[PDB]
Amino acid sequence: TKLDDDFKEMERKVDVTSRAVMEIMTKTIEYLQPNPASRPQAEALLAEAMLKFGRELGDDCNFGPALGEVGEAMRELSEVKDSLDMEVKQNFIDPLQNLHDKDLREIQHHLKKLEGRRLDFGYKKKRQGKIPDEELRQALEKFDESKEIAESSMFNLLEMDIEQVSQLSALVQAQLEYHKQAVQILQQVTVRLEERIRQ
Amino acid sequence: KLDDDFKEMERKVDVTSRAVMEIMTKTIEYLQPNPASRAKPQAEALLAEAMLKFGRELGDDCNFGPALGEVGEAMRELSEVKDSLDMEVKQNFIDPLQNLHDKDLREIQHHLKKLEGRRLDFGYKKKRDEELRQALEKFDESKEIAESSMFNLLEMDIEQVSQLSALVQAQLEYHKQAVQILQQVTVRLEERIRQA
Repeated sequence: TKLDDDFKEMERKVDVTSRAVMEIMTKTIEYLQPNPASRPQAEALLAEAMLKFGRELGDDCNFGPALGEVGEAMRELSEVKDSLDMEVKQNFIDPLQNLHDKDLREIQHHLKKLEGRRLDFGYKKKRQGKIPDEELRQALEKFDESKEIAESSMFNLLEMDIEQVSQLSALVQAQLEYHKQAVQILQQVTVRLEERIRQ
Repeated sequence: KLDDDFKEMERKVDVTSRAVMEIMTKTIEYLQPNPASRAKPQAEALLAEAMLKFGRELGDDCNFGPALGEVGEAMRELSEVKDSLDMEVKQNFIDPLQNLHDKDLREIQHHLKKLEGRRLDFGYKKKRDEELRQALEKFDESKEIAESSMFNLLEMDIEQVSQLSALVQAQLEYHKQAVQILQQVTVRLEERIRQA
């Protein structure tokens, strides 16, 4: 008793969608935080070093003060990197985890029940004429009820896929905003170093 | 005995030395925060490739599949400008600072060690006079070699500022290129969302 080719195609797209969703989530996290114990920013740890050594050196000449300026720039960068991790967790990671825990999970449960009903009907078909026809009819329409529940769940997830595009757009918007802010921070510290070099 | 100014220069050289090392190490760890990658595939490129793979495997042209290709290629683009940053920072910031450590700062520790040698030479002859003063003249000579070394490093300060400047320039170029990459793919995703 073999499910149609259209049902198997939807089921395959649904399996790809689910695997994409988990691997993309994992890889976005590993991109945000390549350090496995982090999954303070690295830029903060650098900021602090530059700042402490700037202070230890004093305001006498030019290097100590430059370290204060660059140290502060790095601290700012870390503030905006911290906002990136938060906005990506909330708007990209969490929506995909929920997708996995709710919609993709219900589908898998639907496929499990369908697999059971399918085997039931398989069995009753072999008992054909030796069992009541009502008993065969029941296995048949129970199998059909399941097939329809599964197929409408898979179909809806596939037709609502523009929501996954909204999630991708959320990841990108957050990175865009982070990078734009980093440009402003660094443009400003650039001016202060160039001035300092020129005097 | 040493001028309070010689001792102050020595102090500042110590700090500069310790700053140079700590900051190199923290800059590297900021380019590559994963210790296992820090042996020598950036993280953006592994994301890019996952998105590209799943885009093509999905085999569905409604929305998600095409968008994965679009963002996949954006992520690979960011990967490339990140390569450039890592290379630029190593070349214009990390190497200049390792060179300052290996050459100038080493040279000053060598001079300061010779100077102590001279002190011990004199500090032993003090237990027993044209000689007890030929040694104090040798110390004095070593003092001025040491202090002209320290002086030159500290006075030429603006080179270190110039090195910080190269770290910033590399970061700024990187972030500017990341902005434009991300702007182009923002347009592709909005047109897609606009149809739906």
